[PDB]
Amino acid sequence: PVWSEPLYSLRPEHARERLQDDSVETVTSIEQAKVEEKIQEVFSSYKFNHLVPRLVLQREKHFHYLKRGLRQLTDAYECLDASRPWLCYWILHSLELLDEPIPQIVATDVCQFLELCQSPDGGFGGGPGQYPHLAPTYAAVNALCIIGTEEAYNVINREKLLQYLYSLKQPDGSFLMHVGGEVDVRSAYCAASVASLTNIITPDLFEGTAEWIARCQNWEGGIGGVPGMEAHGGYTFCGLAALVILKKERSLNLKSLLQWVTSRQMRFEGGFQGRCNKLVDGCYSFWQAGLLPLLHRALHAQGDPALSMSHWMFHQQALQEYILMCCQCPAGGLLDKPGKSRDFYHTCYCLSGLSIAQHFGSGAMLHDVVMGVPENVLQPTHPVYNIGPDKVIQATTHFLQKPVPGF
Amino acid sequence: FLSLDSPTYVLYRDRAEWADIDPVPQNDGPSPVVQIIYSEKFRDVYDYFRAVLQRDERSERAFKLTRDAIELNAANYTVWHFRRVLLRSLQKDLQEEMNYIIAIIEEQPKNYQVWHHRRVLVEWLKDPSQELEFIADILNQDAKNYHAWQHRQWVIQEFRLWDNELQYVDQLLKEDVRNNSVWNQRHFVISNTTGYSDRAVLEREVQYTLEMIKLVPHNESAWNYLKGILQDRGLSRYPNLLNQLLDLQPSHSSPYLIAFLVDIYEDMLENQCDNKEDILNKALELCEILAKEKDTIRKEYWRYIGRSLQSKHSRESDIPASV
Ligand SMILES: Cn1cnc(S(=O)(=O)N(CCN(Cc2cncn2C)c2ccc(C#N)cc2)CC2CCN(C(=O)OC(C)(C)C)CC2)c1
Ligand SMILES: CC(C)=CCC/C(C)=C/CC/C(C)=C/COP(=O)(O)OP(=O)(O)O
Ligand SMILES: [Zn+2]
Repeated sequence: PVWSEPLYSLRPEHARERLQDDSVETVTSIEQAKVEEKIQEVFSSYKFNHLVPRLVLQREKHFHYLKRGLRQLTDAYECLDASRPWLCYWILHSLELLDEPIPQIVATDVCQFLELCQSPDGGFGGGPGQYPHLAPTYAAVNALCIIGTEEAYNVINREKLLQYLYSLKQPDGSFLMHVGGEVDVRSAYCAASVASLTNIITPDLFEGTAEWIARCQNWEGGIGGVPGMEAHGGYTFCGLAALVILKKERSLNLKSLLQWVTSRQMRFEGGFQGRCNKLVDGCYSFWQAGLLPLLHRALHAQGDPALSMSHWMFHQQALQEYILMCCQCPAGGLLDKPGKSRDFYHTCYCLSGLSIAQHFGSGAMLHDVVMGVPENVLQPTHPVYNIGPDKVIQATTHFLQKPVPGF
Repeated sequence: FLSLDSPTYVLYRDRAEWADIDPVPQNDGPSPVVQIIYSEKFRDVYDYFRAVLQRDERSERAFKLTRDAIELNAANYTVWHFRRVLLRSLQKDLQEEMNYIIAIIEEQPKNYQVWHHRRVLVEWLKDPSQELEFIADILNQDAKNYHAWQHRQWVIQEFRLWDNELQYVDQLLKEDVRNNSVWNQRHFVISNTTGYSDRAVLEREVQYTLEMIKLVPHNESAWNYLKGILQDRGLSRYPNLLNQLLDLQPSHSSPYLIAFLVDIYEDMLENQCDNKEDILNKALELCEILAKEKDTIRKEYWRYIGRSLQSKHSRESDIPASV
């Protein structure tokens, strides 16, 4: 109909989704109200300017931003001097989602740089000559797999890598992030991710790990950093994704988990919050929403017959609307929320989340939903590794050619 | 000695007492990627850090240098590791180092490395006497800081300091009853002291929750806590619950109260209740109201619940295909 608004966030009913603070004010409600007011202006701007809305993903602007960053960054990034493989990964994955090919001389230069980051005793560090650490180790491996050449694959020293993993393993099932460092759920995921991709998983590498992760699920349904802690989108993604890799999803109560994540989508904003009663943030478009494809695959393997055959169990339309209208910087790059500044982390994860929301798939069934102009459509991403599904398949196959170190 | 922001600060390459050391430039290769254009101050500090690291120089002067390297980038875990080597190897006073870390955390409280350093210090000294008060100060500026609550849980557990925490939780729930971190600490304390099997305790906890829900019907934390503490034994095990919630429909309704109703019916149909069918249709109705009207953001979820309940609790669900 002509009177019908095709954008979900702009419909007049939508106004009913504003915060009800019951006339009791606290720090939590004051802060939530500020964001909602700021988002309402973004939604209303078309009406006040008397223009018809058009949701366009600014491919060109984002490409320039990335293409440059991949080579050189301003001193604003001094606080990331110990996280450079992360920058390689964030940027290469963004380009991959945007379907921008990687000049082969770039590929070679990335390989060589990551070699300098690799420790003599296994794993990668945050930069040349820095000690190894599981987080940059996870990023390094992912970046080389995105590149996906023989050169890239050959960078990784598999014997050492497994030695490294063993030196971090704890008797209770957990891993340290690094020697003399902290334990939390992220480290199990990092370890399971690089070990499965490179085919180095021994019979006892992950003894007790699934059980330790399961102890992190709490009374809320979600997963915390360590046993006892508040449930959070980042740790929950890591916990479930690690279990999927190990084939132990069933150790969790999948039902209370599913109820928890779906509650993390904000009724007004359309995006996701990281934990109950906090603020929406573009990066959770991946950590939170990325859980629904994982749950879908898990419940389906248990024979669940009630599952949809065309949609994930979250509002795909509304998430796309939040990202496209509120999370893009005009000059290129993406962001946390309006009023915040752009950066490569949010560029990576906002786009990753957009892809999730555009692409549904369950074996044989396949269904897309692309809001705004059709050129918005992105390349799809693997929900466990957050690299291209093809790049995953290509890598696993290649490393299955080698024997697990120690035979 | 010479603070990194002092107006009279001087680069290391211009300091006499460092004249013997050759700085060591970063090795980024012949054609760099993600190369950062460091400022002068930064590149100068790190060129000298690489020199002392490389030579494993364990001196007073290297110790002071790590302070500047950390302040330029507190996320540099390699520098933190070297600093801990020098603490032990030079035999540095660890209370003085606690004074140091408490200041760094005050200014950069959302960094992983600074909290881990504090923990190691407490471990070394075996002294938790400053901790609860320090953490309370941080929480007084951001009552939801994840690292802060984690450190608080670790301290209490390792040193068994349980006796005043519930009182602290009650204080923060007063300030902001919407604070999910605090509801989590509440469950953490009770779980590890009395437990929730004590009928008197569970009773107390539910009255209090229902009381807070009445004061602030749309606060989701309270709703999640009530569900959390009843769902393990099973919602249908508590038959007065249902009627008491319906009695809030009139003047205390929300999509949260509706959703809970669905959860109660769901459990009832699993523990084989009376009026099997009357209960089912009540639930399918609510699932529909939520998907179409009261909570449409979750339409895909509520339609899934509706299908699930039908798939396994309808009168035809056990009836063979031939009938
Ligand atoms: C709200 N939030 C979401 N993720 C995190 S995080 O996990 O704490 N950290 C992101 C820190 N974070 C802040 C942030 C992100 N969204 C909102 N905020 C305020 C970042 C991180 C990187 C950039 C960039 N570019 C921009 C912001 C991601 C990194 C930080 C540390 N890290 C890491 O490997 O670095 C070290 C090993 C050096 C610690 C891996 C995970 C916080
Ligand atoms: C593999 C890997 C390294 C994954 C990253 C996992 C991840 C995103 C963890 C989040 C950790 C954290 C302290 C969040 C809270 O920050 P905040 O309080 O500033 O954010 P919030 O208010 O949205 O909770
Ligand atoms: Zn974010």
